[PDB]
Amino acid sequence: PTKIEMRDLLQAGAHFGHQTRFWNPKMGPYIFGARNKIHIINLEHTVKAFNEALNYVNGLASKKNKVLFVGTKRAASGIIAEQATRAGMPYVDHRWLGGMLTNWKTLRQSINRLKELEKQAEDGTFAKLTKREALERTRDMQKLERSLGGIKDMGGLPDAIFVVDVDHEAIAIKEAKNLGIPVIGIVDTNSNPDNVDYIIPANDDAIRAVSLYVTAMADAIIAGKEYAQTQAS
Amino acid sequence: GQKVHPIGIRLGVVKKHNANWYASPKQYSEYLINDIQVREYLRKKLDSAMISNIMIERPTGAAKITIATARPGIVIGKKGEDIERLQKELTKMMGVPAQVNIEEITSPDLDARLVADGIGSQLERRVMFRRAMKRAVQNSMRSGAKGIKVELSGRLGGAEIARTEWYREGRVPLHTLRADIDYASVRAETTYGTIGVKVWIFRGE
Amino acid sequence: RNYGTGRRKTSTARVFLAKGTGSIVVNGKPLDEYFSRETSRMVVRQPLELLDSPTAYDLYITVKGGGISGQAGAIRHGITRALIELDDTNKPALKAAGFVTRDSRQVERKKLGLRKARKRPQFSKR
RNA sequence: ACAGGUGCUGCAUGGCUGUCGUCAGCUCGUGUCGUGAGAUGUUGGGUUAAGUCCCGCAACGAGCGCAACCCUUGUCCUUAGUUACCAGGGAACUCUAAGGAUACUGCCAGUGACAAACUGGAGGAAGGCGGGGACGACGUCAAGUCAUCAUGGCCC
Repeated sequence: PTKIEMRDLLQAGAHFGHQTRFWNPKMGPYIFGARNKIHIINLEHTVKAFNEALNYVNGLASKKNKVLFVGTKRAASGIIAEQATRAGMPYVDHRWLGGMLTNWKTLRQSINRLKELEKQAEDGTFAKLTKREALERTRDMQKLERSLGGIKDMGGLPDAIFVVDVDHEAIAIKEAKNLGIPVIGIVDTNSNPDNVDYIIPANDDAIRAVSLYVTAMADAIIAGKEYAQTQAS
Repeated sequence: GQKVHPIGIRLGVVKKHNANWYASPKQYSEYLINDIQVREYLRKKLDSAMISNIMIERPTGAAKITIATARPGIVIGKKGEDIERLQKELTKMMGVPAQVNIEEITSPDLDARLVADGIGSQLERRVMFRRAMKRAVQNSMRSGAKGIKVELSGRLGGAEIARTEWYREGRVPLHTLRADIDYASVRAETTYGTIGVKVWIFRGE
Repeated sequence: RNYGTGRRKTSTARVFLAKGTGSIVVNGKPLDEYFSRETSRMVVRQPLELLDSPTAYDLYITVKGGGISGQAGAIRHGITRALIELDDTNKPALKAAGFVTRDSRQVERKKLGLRKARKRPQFSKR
């Protein structure tokens, strides 16, 4: 499961781009054309980009590397979460905090606060707290976890970042360039494909297409894990 | 000049008076004057041993003075021969036996008076005020204070125009009444005038 | 023998309710003789009369402290406290009248530099 | 030797105080942006007495301020009953003075971004900060004080 076919992408509508007015001219190479004033992506390019990206994530998973799933758009909010839990990898779905990575030493305190509060809510320390104050600490837990739920167990900078809709998650791209770590990104036909090491031209707005991309990356990572588990004995 | 004394505003909520006796309206004035005389005599005499919390409590004539110092050995003396002289000198200028029992400060970097007097001695030894201030901050913070603030005010470095400088680390929440903030204010008599040294050490709740 | 304790700004009253003719004796003296204030007399007799039973209960009041109207308020509060004892259906009407609430108003202290609790000295720009 | 000096310089100073102002502000670390001074955070939508709180947001956090912890008053309980009290010697009551209970937007109905919050209602002595106080941020006025005191210098 390292090579995804063109047929399922066509079924999911991974070719529908954006209006011809919002296009990025740097996205010109892999554009089939323009029907009804909407740009069409070249699936020949998309499938090859996916093949290279899947080989890369398979290698990282076989070397036990960590890849951060990033997507905060409505189309990619929950799918990133569930596929990241499947793959055992950190994710960011609610909002990319400015400075998750460049200012990572500071976010350690917030993650540690979340972990301490989870450890006290496990054994149960609400007996010493009042009715309202226990709810105050619980709302602290929920607000802090909603922001940092996927990266609470990342423990250091990831070795790759898989972003959906680079244009939406521009801050992540700039931080990843700042820190030098590779970007596997999905680019619509309106966004900037720069500072993305593994460019995947695709429609990032469709729910089915986003689910297809994220699930495919998840299976590639999981297959890497199963192959890496073959050297135990 | 707009801040209340940290010790005084906390005198009844979490702190305690460092004078615990009872008197009658007529006797109280002379008790207090004798108390202040003993305090000034002690602070001038034991200026070498770093005493910080001389406490005067006099049960029915006989008194039990309690000095807390970071160096009890020097002030007690050899076999305890300086302490006996101090005992009799106290008794001479009070009424009847003043049993001075001497405590020991096991953390001289958490007592504000010791920190302030150290900075003052360094200032009178023509040490850079910024370095002395920063050294005190570091010492207290790594000795375990939950917060330290130190303020140096005066003609710092011989400057014609006096200025106020300060450093803070940790919390030191002055307005919290239950904060357990030790506070000290001493003066360093330099060659250009007096430099005031203020130290707030916040230790808990 | 229902017993009520009423309190006002400085006066404290203790009233004894017992079914009778309607006589009210305050400090061992009749209410009219004790209170030369018509307003104070009305204030004392009001909790009895809002629920249509003035001449139904004999009252023995003992007041202390306060002034002529503070004592009237204290007696009213104590009479309310005693009225709620015999029957709890009178409590909603007493609440609607506002007699069960103890007036917490007290003399505001004189503050420093102020001539009174709130009165400040005259200010001049020049 | 000196002591003594309420002799001078508050524009050499410490300590102390006023004042803007009990106003809600004032900053810092890391990150990011700018050649840079700097910016951001701290802005925006609400909301609050409040940089109060919530939600957004290249910011993430923290500190001093706000609030709370302190004192007094408002109801009740408990220990106690004299020199206090007086319902029938009593141990009821007031009171006295220690320790606590209660009040938390806790419950109901609506409005509100599925929020913070606001509006009204019940219960209660007290309802939203119950009333009053103390507590006065970084700093400003070369503000006041060398005549409380201490002190550099000048002077007798």
